Amino acid sequence: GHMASMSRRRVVITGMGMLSPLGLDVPSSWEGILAGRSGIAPIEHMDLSAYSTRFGGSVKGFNVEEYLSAKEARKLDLFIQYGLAASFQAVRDSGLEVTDANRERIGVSMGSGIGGLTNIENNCRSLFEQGPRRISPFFVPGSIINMVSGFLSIHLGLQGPNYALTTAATTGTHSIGMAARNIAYGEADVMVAGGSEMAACGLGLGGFGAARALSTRNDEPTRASRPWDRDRDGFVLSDGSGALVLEELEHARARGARIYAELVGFGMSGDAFHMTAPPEDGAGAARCMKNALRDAGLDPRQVDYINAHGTSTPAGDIAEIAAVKSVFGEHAHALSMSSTKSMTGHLLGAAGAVEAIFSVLALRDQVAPPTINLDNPDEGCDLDLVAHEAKPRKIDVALSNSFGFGGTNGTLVFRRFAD
Amino acid sequence: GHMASMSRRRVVITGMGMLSPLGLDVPSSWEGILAGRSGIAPIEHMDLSAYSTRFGGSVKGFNVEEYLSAKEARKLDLFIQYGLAASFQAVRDSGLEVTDANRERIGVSMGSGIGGLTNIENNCRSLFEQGPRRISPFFVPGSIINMVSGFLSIHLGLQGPNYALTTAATTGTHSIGMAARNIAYGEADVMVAGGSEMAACGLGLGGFGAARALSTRNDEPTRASRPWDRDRDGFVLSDGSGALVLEELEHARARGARIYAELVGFGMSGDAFHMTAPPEDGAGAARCMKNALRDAGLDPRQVDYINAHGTSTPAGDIAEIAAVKSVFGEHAHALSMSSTKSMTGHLLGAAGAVEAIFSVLALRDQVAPPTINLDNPDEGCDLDLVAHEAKPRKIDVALSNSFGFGGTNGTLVFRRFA
Amino acid sequence: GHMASMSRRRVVITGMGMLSPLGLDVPSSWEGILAGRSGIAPIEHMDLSAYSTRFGGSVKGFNVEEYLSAKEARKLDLFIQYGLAASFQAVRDSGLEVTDANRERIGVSMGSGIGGLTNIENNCRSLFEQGPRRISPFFVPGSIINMVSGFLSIHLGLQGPNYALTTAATTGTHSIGMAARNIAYGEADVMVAGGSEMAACGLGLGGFGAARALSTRNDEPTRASRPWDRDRDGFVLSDGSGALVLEELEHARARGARIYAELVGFGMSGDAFHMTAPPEDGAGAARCMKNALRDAGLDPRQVDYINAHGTSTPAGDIAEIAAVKSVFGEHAHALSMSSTKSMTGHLLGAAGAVEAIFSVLALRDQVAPPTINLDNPDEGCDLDLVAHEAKPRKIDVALSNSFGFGGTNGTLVFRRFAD
Amino acid sequence: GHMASMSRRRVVITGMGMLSPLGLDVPSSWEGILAGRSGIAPIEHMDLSAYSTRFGGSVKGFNVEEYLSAKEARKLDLFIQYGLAASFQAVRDSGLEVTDANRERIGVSMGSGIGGLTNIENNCRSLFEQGPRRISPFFVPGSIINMVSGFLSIHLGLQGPNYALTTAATTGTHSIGMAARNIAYGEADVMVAGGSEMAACGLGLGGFGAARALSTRNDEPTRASRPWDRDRDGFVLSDGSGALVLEELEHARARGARIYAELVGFGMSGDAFHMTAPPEDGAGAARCMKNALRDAGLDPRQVDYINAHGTSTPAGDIAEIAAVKSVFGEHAHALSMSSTKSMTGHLLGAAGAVEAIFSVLALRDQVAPPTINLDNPDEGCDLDLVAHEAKPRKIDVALSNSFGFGGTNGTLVFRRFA
Repeated sequence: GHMASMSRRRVVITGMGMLSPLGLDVPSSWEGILAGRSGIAPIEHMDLSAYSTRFGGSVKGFNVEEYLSAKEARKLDLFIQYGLAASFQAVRDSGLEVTDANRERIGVSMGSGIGGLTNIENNCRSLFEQGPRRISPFFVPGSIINMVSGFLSIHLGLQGPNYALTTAATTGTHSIGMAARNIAYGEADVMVAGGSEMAACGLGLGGFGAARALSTRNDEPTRASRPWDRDRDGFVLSDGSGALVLEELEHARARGARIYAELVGFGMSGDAFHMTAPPEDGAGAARCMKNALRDAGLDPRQVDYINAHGTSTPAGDIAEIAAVKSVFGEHAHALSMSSTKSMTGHLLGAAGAVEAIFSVLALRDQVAPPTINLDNPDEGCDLDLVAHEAKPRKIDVALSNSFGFGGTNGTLVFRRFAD
Repeated sequence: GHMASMSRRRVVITGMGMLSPLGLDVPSSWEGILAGRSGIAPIEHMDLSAYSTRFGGSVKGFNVEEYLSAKEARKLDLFIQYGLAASFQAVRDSGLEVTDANRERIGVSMGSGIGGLTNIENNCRSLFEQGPRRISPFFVPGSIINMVSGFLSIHLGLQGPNYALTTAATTGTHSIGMAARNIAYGEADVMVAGGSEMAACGLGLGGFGAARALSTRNDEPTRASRPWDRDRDGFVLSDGSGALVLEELEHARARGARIYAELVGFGMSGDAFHMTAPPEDGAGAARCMKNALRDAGLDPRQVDYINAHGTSTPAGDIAEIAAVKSVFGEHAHALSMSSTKSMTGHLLGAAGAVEAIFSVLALRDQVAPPTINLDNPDEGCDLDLVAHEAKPRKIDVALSNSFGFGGTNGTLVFRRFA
Repeated sequence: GHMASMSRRRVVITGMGMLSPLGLDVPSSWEGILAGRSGIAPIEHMDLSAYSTRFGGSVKGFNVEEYLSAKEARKLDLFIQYGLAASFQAVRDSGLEVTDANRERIGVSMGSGIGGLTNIENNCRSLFEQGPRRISPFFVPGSIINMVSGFLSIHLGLQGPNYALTTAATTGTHSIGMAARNIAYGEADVMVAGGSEMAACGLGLGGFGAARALSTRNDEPTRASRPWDRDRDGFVLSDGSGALVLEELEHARARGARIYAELVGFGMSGDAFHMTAPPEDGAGAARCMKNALRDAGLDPRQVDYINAHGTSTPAGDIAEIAAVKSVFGEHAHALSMSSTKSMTGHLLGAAGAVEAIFSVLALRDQVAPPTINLDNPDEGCDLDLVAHEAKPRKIDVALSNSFGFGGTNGTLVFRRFAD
Repeated sequence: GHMASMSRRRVVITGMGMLSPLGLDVPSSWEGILAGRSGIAPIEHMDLSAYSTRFGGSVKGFNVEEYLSAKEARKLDLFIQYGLAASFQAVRDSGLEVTDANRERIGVSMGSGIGGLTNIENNCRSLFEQGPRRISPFFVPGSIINMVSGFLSIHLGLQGPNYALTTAATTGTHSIGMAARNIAYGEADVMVAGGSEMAACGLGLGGFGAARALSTRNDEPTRASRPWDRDRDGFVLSDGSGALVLEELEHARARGARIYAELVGFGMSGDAFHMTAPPEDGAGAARCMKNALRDAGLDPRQVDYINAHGTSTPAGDIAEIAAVKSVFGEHAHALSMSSTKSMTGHLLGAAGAVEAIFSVLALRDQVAPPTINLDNPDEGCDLDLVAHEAKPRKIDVALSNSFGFGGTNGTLVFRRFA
């Protein structure tokens, strides 16, 4: 397809790392996904008695000192600490040895939807109570979104392309796709790519609550996230990070890397419709998926698994069903599609990264993760949405969808790598 | 070069738009740049007695009603209003007509370094004084960084690739280079690319002041920004936006577009050194410029003009001189390099977009804009830095450099088009 | 020793701040100390063409607006501006959050040797030329010595014990030692203590010049301050400030404070000998150091480093050698003693504060700062005086000595804190 | 109380010395205090037509040759001569014999608020009219505040702790309390402690005048100082000194010393409010008195006499009434409180030492000295302020308050010795 036509340089995944509401690493998170475990709970880290939503997907038991000194960590917003944890895990998982001979060829693209909201909140309190002199000196470099890419490159000595995306739900999906573009173009041999988020502060839960975006099912938080279910009432805000080591194929082979999967395509579109609520036909999402398949040189009939956007929103969920039916026709009923957000909630800038990882693991393990809480599928939601329980099945090709605020769409295509 | 080797699809600039401390459009800004005028003044829009820095580069007399309904505008942070203004100007300037036939082929990549800080500060006040149910419903959609790309795409019906960079000083440079990559790769025929910033709130001036990053020359704000001058004492915080319509060459030719210049190379690197100060030898900046020249298929001797990063910081300015000397050797004495931030201050996420525009206009007008305030060049700062006054000269190739917090580097290469 | 016998409440250092001739903060000053850099230069801030000494240790590039508004600062003598800058730095460095629950427990003891000499000079000029009605209304509250403690308590809301010492060279050493007494006694949990000076006006340089107290080595000001060198010819007048946050140990531990060191003893004596020239045997200084060691429960053999008084005076320097030989016997040859005044000059009321800080940093970094310019040690000056270059070495215990006009002696004892 | 809990070592007063506007020693001053005599008069010792205040509390007929050679004296500012006179009087009164056996155990803590202002003004004149080489060689050593402690230690051979406080009105109170701390802690057995002031020069009367801090009642100087009177218009500047020999009790007992009273508590606080005016509720003063009572192990109902700060200022006087009412509740109407500054004026750095002496003599003689000039008590000034005339009464416990510029507070607690 277009990717292979534009460069002979193929892109594979050789390392993964994650923090999620289900685990402090990939295997612990994935065990929870396959078991249909919810990571959603009442928030403990702050008092939400005055808030309309008092629950979400928190990282439980994170220890930044597994990754950084206490002193290094005090300077850094949680979204940075999370993105470094995922990145360091991914690089360790890859087995790559960074040297003087390769450091220029290794870059970073780690993004965030909202970035350092907690630090911004803490410094505004200092500003209003005591004045600008009590703002932290580390406020800017500890809070701006590109500092995951910055600090990761400083800690590991990575001198390749260095940047950060910020596209809401699509952040992690653009980051990975544009990192694959760098490698195939020849600007890098390796990229650490993905995203991180920690928006569970007063401003984040309050801001999404004021926009009426969030589920308010406080009495049963594990049932709140119910993509395609007729009783859904908005998304669950979740925290964490995902990172993937992307690598040119011959570079991976020459060092005896373990290859999880190949990244064979990347599609994008804009809805040009509305800030939050996509068109009911999912026309934009449909263009994005077709662009991704043409990029990969795949026919729709070759797709086995879709890791949906599936945020548990009235407008969003049904648009995605329509887009899949448009792109896949009869094959819509043969593929499996699931929303892992049923278990993790919506990790916003990290969603696309953690979901790329789940898509790769679906290929490794030949199993479609479930959509939990899909008790009463809404009108039209009659596909195999892997309701309730994991489904073992053949998976050669897995898509990951992200349809983010502003109508910004991205789709990744992963495929088994034979070796 | 590498870009030509990877795709036959050339990328040209067909439209430009801007808000800057020097003007409310490109021509008014550029007239200011060539006259050596300062856009820096004491900040009027808030009170700053408790701050060590009370001046910056403001956008003066912005009228959002030239671009949006007063309705639409009320919901949006100034960085979004600024981004939209530059974007709309660039699309108007391009002469491009969006139709059902091409809308899937036109995308947007508008970034910001810090985004909707004013809105975040105002909503934090509501939260602390009155609780979370008094936060504005418009807070998230009117504040998050990708809403410039989102709102532009909705208003103009653009259905191509849609995303947003956030790379501090490098934002506008990455936004433009990665948009050019999209077009050359084939996933768009047109992109609107650039950045915007309005970080002059208490958190912004306060935050950069707490880091001791800003000039504190309150008595003489127009002399504060003095890149490579021995008495520089940090950067000047500025507001604005820049946007460029990038276009595949056959698509531009087919509609009889006016072509300002060609985008021939884009280079990136990471210092992997320090969170804010570059290495003294500018090794990262040097790698980044070499990568961009190699992308463009240019020998260093083919470069005429460099629009510097040149933020007026002690460590940053001298590293860029070291990097240019490293890359260019004896040719470092033949090219002209200037920092327009001497006049504009540092527009952070918009710096790379307004300076790309300044680079393209240097090619159009065959003139190197000045580095004003360069009274006493520091030790080793002995290049043609176009001190004080614009220099008419031959300019076939113009570079634009951005060396951002975290050591993130980007360079663009523009060339005269035929 | 006596301190531990009189109270179970231990005193630790959790924050430090400084203005000196070597830097506008602690790390910049300390980098200069360890490099053997001189901060002494011809004075620029006034015309000294008619003066016998034209050089000193000035604060270079101070920006009061990093700490106060222009309008607030205009009312305050430079010695006050300097003391507030050091105090605000120390409190920020401590990370302590001042609240309604603790403000009564936080006090201030910031002193000065001479206080508001510049403001007094400017107001005398107004008085003699225009009469008493042109004296500034802020002249008293902007000039009297206790107004560093006053303004610091008003700005930060500190309601604990509030006072000011004035003991010439010993000012900063008494301020810190008596602040530690307050905390151990139970009168405070926290004290901001130290001192500040800006005596470089016509009256200060002229007054010390008339007393023949100052070096007149105008042709080579960086060589003027040469403690224990046979060619010394009096002290160098220097400006600046030092402040330390002293804190009860369990109070520091309970808030997760970073602890630099423990303040384990404080000694005092009077020479009862002479206004300026101590006895040749240093009998007073020797009693003061022994008092400090007995206060700390230390034997002389446990002392590793002494930050000397060492002002570069004929009588003073040799008295301190004698006192160290008397107190330490054979161990006098194993410890290291240095005068940082070789680099900073004599900061008078701030000396004891900046030198306490250097003693604490010698413990943090395990390095003895040099005595620069010690080219030809005088008769008897045969100890390890760390001549020329910093000396990395084991330092568990550091003393700071101040032997001030009137024969007023103080010694602080700092020791590593294990955590 | 806290002091007894922290050390078994009790502190007693065995000697007292004074210069005041009422006399050249303690019993002449005290005779004046008990007769309600004013020490305030037009200043003779300079000319004051250009000043809004031309009167104060001077020391009358001081003969330094009773204490020093005319040689020794010529080198010393009057504040030093005054501090030494009070110190020598206190040591004589104490009966203490300094020997080789005890000299290391006897220290000094004599403070001043402003120090050698007369000398600084005279040397400033030399500097301005004739240049820096006409400044006196005696200027620094005869002017800096710690030279009272320095010269006393040299003259009497005292080798104990040696220091000097400078806390405006609180100077003498801090000097005495912190000297008591030294003794109870064990770092001395004897301290000479107090303060001295001679600020009646052009800079002092001029400086306090420019701040509008002084009474301007030039027609009736003896009526100027009127604490808590509705027609008060600022303080009266006075000169002098006070010193007390503080002594550990077993040390006093062992030499058969005469013990005047015991020092049983010392309290401190900061207002953290304003540079010169206290909060109207006297919250800082209240905290300071409570701390002192808690240090002494006394219930408020055990207090019989308060020697007030009571400087005759609008904000200060009423804050102290509010603080006493807060601390003492219904007992505020049973105790007697007076301001001896009604007679002495404000001795600034010496106020705390002379008033400590007055508190001790109130215990000795069982009499509350008067607040003279208290003709028309202000709104809410309805306590027993001992208006007009001394009041014989039972006094077991006497407080002395000092509430100084910068909001620095100190209270001493004295008790009859049993």
